[PDB]
Parts: sequence; C-alpha cells; structure tokens
Amino acid sequence: TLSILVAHDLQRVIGFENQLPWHLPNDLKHVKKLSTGHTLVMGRKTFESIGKPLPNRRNVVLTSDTSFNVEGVDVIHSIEDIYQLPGHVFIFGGQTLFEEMIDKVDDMYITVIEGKFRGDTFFPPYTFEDWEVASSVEGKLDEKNTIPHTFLHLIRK
Ligand SMILES: NC(=O)C1=CN([C@@H]2O[C@H](COP(=O)(O)OP(=O)(O)OC[C@H]3O[C@@H](n4cnc5c(N)ncnc54)[C@H](OP(=O)(O)O)[C@@H]3O)[C@@H](O)[C@H]2O)C=CC1
Ligand SMILES: COc1cc(Cc2cnc(N)nc2N)cc(OC)c1OC
Repeated sequence: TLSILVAHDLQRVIGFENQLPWHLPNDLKHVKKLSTGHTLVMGRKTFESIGKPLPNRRNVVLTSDTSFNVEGVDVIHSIEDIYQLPGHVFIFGGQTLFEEMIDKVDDMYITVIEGKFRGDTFFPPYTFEDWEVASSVEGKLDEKNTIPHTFLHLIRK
C-alpha cells in the first residue's frame, strides 16, 4: 500500500530553507508511530535536511546523483522504482515527490498545522471531492506543543 505522509499549514506550506517551519514534537511522534517498521521514499533535499537515515525502517532516497551511496540508505533514480518496493511505503517528501505522487497514492496521512507560516515549499492543492476523511483527530496541545494541529487520514474515493 502506497501512502503520503506530510505536515502542511493552512496555506499548504511544508518547508522553509530546507527545514520544517514549525517546532512540533507531537507531529514527529506521529510520524515515528506511523512509519516505524515500514519504508520511506524521500527526495534528496529532504534526506540531507534530516541528515541521517531514520531508524527502524527502510530509507529510500530518490536522486539523479549516481555517486549517492549512503550508509543505511537505498537509492533509486526513477519514480518508476517506487513501485517495486515491498510492503507499506510512505512518500515522505518534500515538494517535488508530493507533486509527482499525489495522483498515484492510496491514501494520505496529513497533519494540518493550523497556522500561517512563511514557506518556500508547498503541498499540492487537493479537494475533498476526491478524498474521503477516514479520520480526523485534533492534536493535544501543551507548552512544548503549542500550535493547533489535526491529524487527517484521507482515502482516495
Ligand atoms: N512538512 C512536511 O511534511 C515535509 C516537509 N519537507 C520539506 O520540504 C522541503 C524540500 O522539498 P523539495 O525542495 O521539493 O525537495 P525534495 O526533498 O523533494 O528533493 C528534491 C530532490 O529530489 C530528487 N528527485 C525528485 N524527483 C526526482 C526524480 N524524478 N528523479 C530523480 N531525482 C528526483 C532530486 O535530487 P537531485 O537534485 O539530487 O537529483 C531533487 O532535487 C524542505 O524544506 C523540507 O523541510 C519535506 C518533507 C516533509
Ligand atoms: C522525522 O523528522 C523529519 C521528518 C520530516 C518529514 C515529515 C514530517 N512530518 C510529517 N507529518 N510528515 C513528514 N513526511 C521532515 C523533516 O525535515 C525536513 C524532519 O526533520 C525534522
């Protein structure tokens, strides 16, 4: 099963200067919970931002770079390769993978971050005409998690 995993704000911002625009530990716990034991496919800039492969899942990086051979990362050089990956595969970002994949995935796990951040990278527009809300769960706030957010799971109609 092929899924998107993304956090985006009220205007679909995902990213600023190759980093997440917000500090939201609870989103990152959500990401850990969902993707542990599965596979992640991310483009090269997302990989560099994170800087290491994430533990306890297959990390797959998409890059035209044929010298890319990183310890604990599988490399693919085409979108077409994503389909040969076994198991539950999460399209992990960033902008350019989302744009390529949004029409192809079974479902999306979206954290809607309920604020308006400066961004330089966006998730593509989508409509609920196309996507059934399987679930919608308000994120709990505390002093360390102070931005309202909602976890959506959307299934393509
Ligand atoms: N909020 C969220 O949920 C998430 C946010 N982000 C954010 O997104 C931003 C980065 O996004 P973006 O700039 O689009 O970059 P990406 O992370 O998507 O990666 C860009 C690169 O991916 C590689 N790539 C993508 N498509 C292909 C292809 N078909 N063939 C070969 N290589 C390909 C290329 O690498 P090369 O040039 O090396 O060939 C390309 O330059 C960051 O700010 C980051 O913080 C990222 C993930 C999630
Ligand atoms: C695990 O830490 C990171 C995760 C992500 C991707 C990501 C983050 N949040 C959500 N909801 N979905 C995603 N695909 C992107 C990151 O930086 C660009 C990360 O470093 C902080």
